Amino acid sequence: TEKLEVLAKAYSVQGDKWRALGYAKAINALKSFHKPVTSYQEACSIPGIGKRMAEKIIEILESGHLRKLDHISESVPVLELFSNIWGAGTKTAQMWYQQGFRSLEDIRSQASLTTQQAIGLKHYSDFLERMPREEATEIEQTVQKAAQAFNSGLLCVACGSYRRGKATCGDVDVLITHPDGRSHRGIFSRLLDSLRQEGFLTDDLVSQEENGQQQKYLGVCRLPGPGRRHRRLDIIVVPYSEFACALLYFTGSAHFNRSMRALAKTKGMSLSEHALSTAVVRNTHGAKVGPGRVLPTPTEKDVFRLLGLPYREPAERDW
DNA sequence: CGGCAAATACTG
DNA sequence: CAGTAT
DNA sequence: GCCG
Ligand SMILES: Cc1cn([C@H]2CC[C@@H](COP(=O)(O)OP(=O)(O)OP(=O)(O)O)O2)c(=O)[nH]c1=O
Ligand SMILES: [Mg+2]
Ligand code: NA
Repeated sequence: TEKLEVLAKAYSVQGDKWRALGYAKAINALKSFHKPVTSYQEACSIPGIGKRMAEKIIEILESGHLRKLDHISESVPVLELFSNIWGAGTKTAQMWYQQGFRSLEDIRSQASLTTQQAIGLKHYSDFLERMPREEATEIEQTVQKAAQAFNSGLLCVACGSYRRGKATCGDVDVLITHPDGRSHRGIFSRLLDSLRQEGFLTDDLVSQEENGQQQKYLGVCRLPGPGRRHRRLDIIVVPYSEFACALLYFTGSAHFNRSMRALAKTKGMSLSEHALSTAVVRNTHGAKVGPGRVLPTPTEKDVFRLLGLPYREPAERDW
């Protein structure tokens, strides 16, 4: 478990996403075994664990150490360091490494940075910190108030880890919509200008403001007063007809979403933040070829029901 | 062999 | 489009 | 990596 995690992270930072999820699944299994793995045959009996993983287990439980962990490239720690810069992923980290960069100082002084990456670097430490749930509330209220200021009808909901009831939040995810099914259009320009006027927003990461069909705003904010840190803010404005699917998507968790969408896929359906669809056509590779039909989903419960699944409260989706 | 814990939104 | 993000 |  504690040993299988080091490998999982290494593969993740190296770009082997599926192997990484493979390890993550095994680790999760071991963390829920009525008893500690005492034998190879026992390890193989657990779903999500096979000979390969079992062997490594039978080694850690015996040899006390896993030879694998002692052979992990020395580049990993650096790749992880670089990958934690907002806007930089595995490809950029590997490129910087190949170019001989080994520290953030190297990046600051020698690396070519995108506009997003420079913001990520400037707030490096802050972006790795999680904020108290209470601060998330304060941030949501700052956005809601600015929104209801020019349209008291607007509906604002804090989603993500906040809605799932977590004690701390990585960022604050605010969903904005309007019950009148029309007053949501082009409200990003007004809201962002307002939030900027009060100095709440400090940096923009993703915001297609030239597009009137802008769907999301990814940025950075900071509440007033001393002792405040820069916090990440994710805002999406959606049409009321998509409210249920958008809320479901934005609430997550990410793992929960992928599992739910995977289920829908096994039923010839498809689920996005826009809608739940049926009669979806896919090829042998599993890729979509036909769009299908959009199903009516007034509430999140409707989505679960149409999928033949028992409704799950947000805190029940913390996967 | 090859899909799996998906499906979609910006950036340049 | 490739890369990164939710 | 797992598994059909
Ligand atoms: C990353 C990701 C996220 N989602 C959904 C479901 C979650 C919300 C918000 O994402 P966030 O990373 O803030 O997650 P959050 O749960 O809020 O956790 P933090 O507290 O912010 O870290 O978006 C998704 O469908 N696919 C993804 O790959
Ligand atoms: Mg969040
Ligand atoms: Na990153």
